[PDB]
Amino acid sequence: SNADDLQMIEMHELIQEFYYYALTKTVEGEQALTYLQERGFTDALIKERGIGFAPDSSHFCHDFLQKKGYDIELAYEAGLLSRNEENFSYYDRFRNRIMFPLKNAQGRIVGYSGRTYTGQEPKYLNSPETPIFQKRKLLYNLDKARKSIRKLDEIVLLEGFMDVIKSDTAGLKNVVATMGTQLSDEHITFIRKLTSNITLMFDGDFAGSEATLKTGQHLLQQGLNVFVIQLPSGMDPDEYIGKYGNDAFTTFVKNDKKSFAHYKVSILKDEIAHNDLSYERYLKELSHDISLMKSSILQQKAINDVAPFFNVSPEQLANEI
Ligand SMILES: Nc1nc2c(ncn2[C@@H]2O[C@H](COP(=O)(O)OP(=O)(O)O)[C@@H](OP(=O)(O)OP(=O)(O)O)[C@H]2O)c(=O)[nH]1
Ligand SMILES: [Mn+2]
Ligand SMILES: [Mn+2]
Repeated sequence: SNADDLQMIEMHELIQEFYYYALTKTVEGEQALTYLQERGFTDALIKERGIGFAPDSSHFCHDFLQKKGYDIELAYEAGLLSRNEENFSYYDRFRNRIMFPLKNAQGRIVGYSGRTYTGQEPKYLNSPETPIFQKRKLLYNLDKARKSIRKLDEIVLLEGFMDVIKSDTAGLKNVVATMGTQLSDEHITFIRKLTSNITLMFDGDFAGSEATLKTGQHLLQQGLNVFVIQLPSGMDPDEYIGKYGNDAFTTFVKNDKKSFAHYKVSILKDEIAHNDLSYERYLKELSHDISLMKSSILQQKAINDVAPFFNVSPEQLANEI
């Protein structure tokens, strides 16, 4: 019910204050605080994002919510507590982790991502699916980024929320990320209402490229104008900012922004040049991709940009389309 949903949000917003105190003030939180600071998190940024620490006792969140009079079973349903399937006992889901609040589109805390700082597995532990936290709907940072997304008429999608935090701080405000999932149809529906322009900046490795191709193809199919920023090899935005600084980052992002078709064919370049079967198949694919582009202006430019990869004239490619 809406009443239960509200209680679950309250639980999240109240424990956040306790997590923040645990991280910033307590003895047990000291190592986690040092880890964040060495990773560039200022006290200001920690406070701004409301980042905290879940102690390792396994009953810190439990005892708090109990003391405040919350129903323990509801706290379990809210994804803050785990349940022993033997004695039906409850205990903290989040233990010895740095706690990053996950806010919904209206800016309410509806979940957490808990990162290890001692190399434990999994590296990041998220809230489970709950009535208020749904990964197919939530986009990290969307409530903060909405204003800039609208004014800049563009949304930038990154691979993870940590890259979002760093990018935002560096001056790139119109950024979001899913919580480790593939971009959903629901996400795309939300995004369309804000802008028709989406730029993908995933990590500069194979997995990143593959996800760029898969996500981009889907967005293109859905009628969005898709662009791609290609990071240096083995780098994510956080690593780029750490190495080159903020000004270098915001300049880089504004530099080589390529329409999806152009990015795609550049990836396939060698296979096309060497494998005639792939040449034919990818010429048909790229023709189809270009045909999906709603922007008459960008469509004509992509034809010009893609044609040389097949050693054909722009006119020949236009005819194939
Ligand atoms: N041990 C461990 N590592 C994890 C886990 N989740 C993600 N990683 C690794 O860390 C990178 C993704 O995490 P980030 O989002 O960069 O997190 P970070 O900044 O806090 O390190 C990856 O490098 P990558 O090799 O480039 O990933 P991929 O692109 O090759 O798949 C990925 O394999 C986990 O649960 N356990
Ligand atoms: Mn990666
Ligand atoms: Mn990283």
